[PDB]
Amino acid sequence: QPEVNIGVVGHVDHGKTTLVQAITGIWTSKHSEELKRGMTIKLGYAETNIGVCESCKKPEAYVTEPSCKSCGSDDEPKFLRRISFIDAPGHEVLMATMLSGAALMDGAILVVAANEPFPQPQTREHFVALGIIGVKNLIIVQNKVDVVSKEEALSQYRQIKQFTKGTWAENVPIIPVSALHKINIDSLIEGIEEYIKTPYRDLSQKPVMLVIRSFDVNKPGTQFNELKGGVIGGSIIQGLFKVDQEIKVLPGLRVEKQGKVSYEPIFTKISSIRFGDEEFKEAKPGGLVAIGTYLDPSLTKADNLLGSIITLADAEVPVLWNIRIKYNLLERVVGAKEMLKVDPIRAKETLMLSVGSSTTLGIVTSVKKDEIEVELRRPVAVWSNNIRTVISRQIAGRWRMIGWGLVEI
RNA sequence: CGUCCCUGCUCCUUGCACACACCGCCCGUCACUCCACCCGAGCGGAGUCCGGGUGAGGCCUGAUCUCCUUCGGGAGGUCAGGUC
Ligand SMILES: Nc1nc2c(ncn2[C@@H]2O[C@H](COP(=O)(O)OP(=O)(O)NP(=O)(O)O)[C@@H](O)[C@H]2O)c(=O)[nH]1
Ligand SMILES: [Mg+2]
Repeated sequence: QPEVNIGVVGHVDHGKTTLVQAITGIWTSKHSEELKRGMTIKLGYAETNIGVCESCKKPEAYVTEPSCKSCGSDDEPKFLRRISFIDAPGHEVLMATMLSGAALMDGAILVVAANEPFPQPQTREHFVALGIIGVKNLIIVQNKVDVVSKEEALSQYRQIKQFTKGTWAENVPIIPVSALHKINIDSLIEGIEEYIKTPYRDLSQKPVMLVIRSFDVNKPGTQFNELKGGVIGGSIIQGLFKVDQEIKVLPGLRVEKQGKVSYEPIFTKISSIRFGDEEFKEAKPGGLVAIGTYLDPSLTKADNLLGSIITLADAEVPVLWNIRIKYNLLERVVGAKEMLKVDPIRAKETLMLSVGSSTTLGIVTSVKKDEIEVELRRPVAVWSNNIRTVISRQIAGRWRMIGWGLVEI
């Protein structure tokens, strides 16, 4: 399995996906046909091996396969770890899925375009979302250096070295790439091998995991007799799951009784485990996993339990409707082309509460200095007291990050 | 032939929220104004209740130093314990 989850953030079309192509060799598909004409839309996914050419010279020593005869000589590169990416989209309004994604990440790579005016609306928006959430392991990258002057990718490296200054990003190193022709990527591999280090996760902890996809393996027309189970798609964060463990999802499906609303936990067994294209018997944090189940795929078709969280069956997790956020605000709206000042929060207003991987909306009942209580629509399964959350508003038709904080229970 | 349909008109009735007499009256939406008004994210100030803390003076218990005293007592310093 992959050891660690790395984001690829940045502005729209700056080539976040193309840089996941040049490292993994895997494309996100670019799909929905509408993504095949737009660009990446659902969260991409791709894995690879990072060895190291011990018997040669760095950074070109940093391989992708067990093959060192590429650089210096043969001595089959000692394998260091296997990894996995999560490619967020770059378009301004697909803010609500990149946040969602960011509940799973152990580190990131900021893909700035060398041929556009540096602080681009989303490049920043993402960055401060990073600084907010706690993803303190960043590596900036200057992407399209194959279509610019040799003066131009330096003068921008000024602009990056000056923005990256008053912000927390000390020596966050800026490795210029060319995701297109896969030149100077092995030096990006040396960055990610040094700076984005493999954290320790205590396995004895309560099994908890997030979900960001889930799919009907059933092709148009698999017969009933070999109807494989439904498939939940997401990343473990704390613990390790095993093949043939009893499980529950939360908040889980809601019933209908004449206009009423009522969510409830669903139970099932782990039918199968798989990482990449290879099936496993256990699963551990870092990486996005997938869990074959025995529940009706109608329940997990398009991506129905998106935002849900998986835990042990017979575990202790509150399914809140109403919640106490301790919070703070950005002084600006780093997101809009325009930097208009974030107003102070008004009661009886609509806001988009990102908690974990779930992207709920909710209404504000109380407003203190830094303690607000939010009634919701679709519940939230609050697995701990250390639930980072992110707070957006509708400024002008398109949803915008404005404050953050922690969930209190 | 006659009067059905066009049209005008007389007579009788029927209903009207119409009388500038149906080219009448008038209702809601949304658009935007007029006059007075209610809540309210919040800030400043007060009142009260509860639990405790302090608490000056007076009274009682005890003293030391007195001063005075007609030896019955008064005043008083100061200090320990209890009370209003
Ligand atoms: N010349 C040049 N072109 C590039 C480079 N990287 C990507 N491209 C091109 O730019 C286009 C957009 O790439 P893409 O990876 O979708 O950008 P993105 O930011 O990941 N899109 P999304 O917002 O969906 O994640 C592609 O058609 C690709 O061919 C580069 O380094 N040099
Ligand atoms: Mg992309």
